[PDB]
Amino acid sequence: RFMEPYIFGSRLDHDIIDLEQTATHLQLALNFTAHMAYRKGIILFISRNRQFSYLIENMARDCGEYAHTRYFRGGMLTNARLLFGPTVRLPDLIIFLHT
Amino acid sequence: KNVLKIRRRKMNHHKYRKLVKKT
Amino acid sequence: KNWLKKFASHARLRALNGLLYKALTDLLCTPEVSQELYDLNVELSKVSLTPDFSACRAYWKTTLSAEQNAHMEAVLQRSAAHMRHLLMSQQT
Amino acid sequence: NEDLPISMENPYKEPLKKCILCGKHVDYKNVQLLSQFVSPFTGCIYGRHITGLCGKKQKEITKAIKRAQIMGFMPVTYKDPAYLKDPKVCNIRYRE
Amino acid sequence: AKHLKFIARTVMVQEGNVESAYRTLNRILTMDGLIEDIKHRRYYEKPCRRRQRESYERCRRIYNMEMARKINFLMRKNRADPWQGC
Amino acid sequence: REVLQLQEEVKNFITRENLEARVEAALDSRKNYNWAITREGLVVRP
Amino acid sequence: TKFSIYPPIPGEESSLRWAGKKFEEIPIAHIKASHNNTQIQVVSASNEPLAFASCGTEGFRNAKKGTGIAAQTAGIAAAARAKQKGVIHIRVVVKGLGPGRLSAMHGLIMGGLEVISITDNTPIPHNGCRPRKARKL
Amino acid sequence: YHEDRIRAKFYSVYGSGQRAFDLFNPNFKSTCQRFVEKYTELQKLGETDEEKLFVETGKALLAEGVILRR
Amino acid sequence: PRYELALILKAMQRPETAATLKRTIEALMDRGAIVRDLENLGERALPYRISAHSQQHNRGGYFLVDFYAPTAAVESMVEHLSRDIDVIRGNIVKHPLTQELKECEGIV
RNA sequence: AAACUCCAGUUGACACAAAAUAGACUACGAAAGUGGCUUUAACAUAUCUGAACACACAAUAGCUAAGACCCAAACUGGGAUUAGAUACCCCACUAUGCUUAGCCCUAAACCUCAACAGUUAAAUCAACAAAACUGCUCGCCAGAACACUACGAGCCACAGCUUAAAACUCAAA
Ligand code: FES
Ligand SMILES: [K+]
Ligand SMILES: [Mg+2]
Ligand SMILES: [Mg+2]
Ligand SMILES: [Mg+2]
Ligand SMILES: [Mg+2]
Ligand SMILES: [Mg+2]
Ligand SMILES: [Mg+2]
Ligand SMILES: [Mg+2]
Ligand SMILES: [Mg+2]
Ligand SMILES: [Mg+2]
Repeated sequence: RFMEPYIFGSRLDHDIIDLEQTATHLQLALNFTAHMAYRKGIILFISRNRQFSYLIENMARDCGEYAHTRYFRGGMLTNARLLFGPTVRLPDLIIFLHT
Repeated sequence: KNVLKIRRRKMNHHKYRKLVKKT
Repeated sequence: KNWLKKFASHARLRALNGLLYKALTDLLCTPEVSQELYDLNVELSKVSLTPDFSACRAYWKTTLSAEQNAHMEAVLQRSAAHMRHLLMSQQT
Repeated sequence: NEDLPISMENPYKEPLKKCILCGKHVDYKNVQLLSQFVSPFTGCIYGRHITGLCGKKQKEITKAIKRAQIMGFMPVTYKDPAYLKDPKVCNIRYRE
Repeated sequence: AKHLKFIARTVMVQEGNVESAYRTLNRILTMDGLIEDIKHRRYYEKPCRRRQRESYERCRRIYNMEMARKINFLMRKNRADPWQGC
Repeated sequence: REVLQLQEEVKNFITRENLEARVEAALDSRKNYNWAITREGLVVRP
Repeated sequence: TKFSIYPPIPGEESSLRWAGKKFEEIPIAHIKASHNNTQIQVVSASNEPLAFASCGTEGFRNAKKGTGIAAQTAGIAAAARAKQKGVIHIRVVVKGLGPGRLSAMHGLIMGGLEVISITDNTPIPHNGCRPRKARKL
Repeated sequence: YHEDRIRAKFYSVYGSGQRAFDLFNPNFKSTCQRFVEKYTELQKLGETDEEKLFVETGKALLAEGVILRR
Repeated sequence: PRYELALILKAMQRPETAATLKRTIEALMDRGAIVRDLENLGERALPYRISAHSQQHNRGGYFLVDFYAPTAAVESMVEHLSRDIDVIRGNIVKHPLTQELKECEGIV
């Protein structure tokens, strides 16, 4: 339901995403990502689509950022201190290619 | 549901029908 | 009664054993349960009810081949519930 | 903008499926037709899952069969042997 | 009683295969519901029990067909893993 | 239209005068109401 | 010619013959398979009783009557008493779902008679008489 | 869209074109699409009779040399 | 209204059959009926043996009488058909043609 | 084991009983109910709500009269079992289930959802059942038990039905 305002219409029972809204949303998201990278924030890409795990890991390694395409264990973010150490720094921005 | 209430209704009714038969 | 929800979620003993044996043999005489079971020609040796009436054990005669025995076991285990339903539906 | 979509009923909507007897009159005197929906060996009326008929025509066939049977036009306990070689329209096989 | 004989529920034997004819007749009588009708008519089934049983069988069939449809629909994904390792 | 159709149809009705001839002709005629249906939805006339 | 399971119609002429006789001239073996006893009666096409045998007439008593062996013995006896009257081919008419339904025909075959057709005529009311109550065992 | 109606009738009369669709090409032109374009050009250069437009469009496409089996 | 009488008559020779048909149509007209047409479906074996008037019948002649009669006539005609000894079985139904052939859009 | 042997099998004739299959349909009726065939009548209201008592109805069981009687069967006998069986199993047979003319007016008579109109927005929302609510109206409810009771009143009902308390008792239910 919450995706309805972003849908241009249905073409033979297939939803079509309004690309005019996608352009503005992508502009805002890319501006935010660029500003965060300028401030040397830790950027973590996340995606459980196994068809693109290799590509996303390669991209994250290429841009000097971090990736998590594997099984997400309980408490990686909400219990990070116990799972990594008391002085671990969490990501400043998380990018979901697949939500 | 209250099965005790229905069983209490049954016992009360059965006891009553015994009294009317006797008297 | 919202069957969708439910599905998703001793001398007496000897007489009952005899009655159940006869009923199960009659059930296996036909494809009433299934055609696959009927083609197997399963024969029963006896029926034993547990002393507390918690289970009914039907002893079926085995053949010499092992693959046929395994197939018979699979079909019988898959058909047991349907035979129980038929037995109660016929008011045996 | 002329390229915007317009309100319209689905032009690709396929015609709704029809039963084999749709648009045809079922009469109690047509024993040949009524015999196509009964068992050859017992004369029992086939259900809609076998005949493939719609509810309305299933009811029509049932009523016509009962009327013909009681008025002395159709046998009850078997299908008339004269109609055993008619086209088979029921989805049932006895491997016979 | 008032019908012609040797037409209803009758099977001819082929090449002396009497057992095959009997098994075919059994299949026919079971498919047409005659066997279960005879077995159910031995004792009287109360109308309420009959209605409960009919509803139970109808819902059982519907649920079983739906579950079979779901399993068949989701069986397509059961192939060799194309992204093994990742 | 219905009244005119009925008027022209009445000309062929059985009366007390033509009862003999019509009965004889019917006895020398045969009407068949039987016809079968195919899986394609077609009528097969005998 | 494709074999037809459907019995020949007396009206429509057919070429099927058994020892020179037509289908409607063959003797009929009537089997009644009750729950505790089995009866076999062979009759002619004109309903002339030729042979009769039951599990009780062959010495079996009480529950021994309602077994396959007793029905087989009754079938053998009926087949013998019918062969002593010139019967070879028979049409079987079975009535009931008792334990001797198939054993009686097995006995008839083992006694020398040849079965050309099997008919079921078990009484199936279209809801007539009310059956007895279910047992509370 | 308006042309969808025409497409439907085409797909109902001449059926699906034996030629295969190439969706990778951003400017692919199917037989139905060419029929649609010719139909619209005829409508803008003539009268509005749906059957006549269809038949004359078929004549024009056959004249150009495109096979169309009904 | 419009009615169809399905008549199963005894298997007789042509003169007796003609006399029976004339008698039936005459009774129809006496009860106020307007007979439209008489169809002969043929002489055929009955689907089952029928016992009527202390006689057993295995074969019979099938006839159809279409007519227009008042509602009160039908009952009377039935009683008459019960007394005729040459009639194995007579049944009056509302004419099938009067029943309207409602049109269907298909399986929803 | 009793029972029958005026028994049993085929064939033929033959209901004031019940209505396989269709029905895997979900329809009609205010509800109760209604599933063999034909025919005749026939299914109220162009605002809504409106009664323990008014006017009409109301499964099964039951009571009066007559009739029908295949099958089933409270009860009653016989056979068997059991420590005993005044039950379960087998046989037989009644009241009753059926028709006609009157009564009786009760059900887990339940979709355990009062009737009409409206909404899908809010934190949806004790729990479960069956997504959550709004407007308006009638009926009903104010701890448990005493109590589907006592008394009074009404009733074709007389061991009956409707309405329906109080005293004593308890901290629960
Ligand atoms: S689908 Fe139209 S009458 Fe059956
Ligand atoms: K209920
Ligand atoms: Mg009102
Ligand atoms: Mg009041
Ligand atoms: Mg009443
Ligand atoms: Mg009564
Ligand atoms: Mg109810
Ligand atoms: Mg109200
Ligand atoms: Mg009220
Ligand atoms: Mg209180
Ligand atoms: Mg009282």
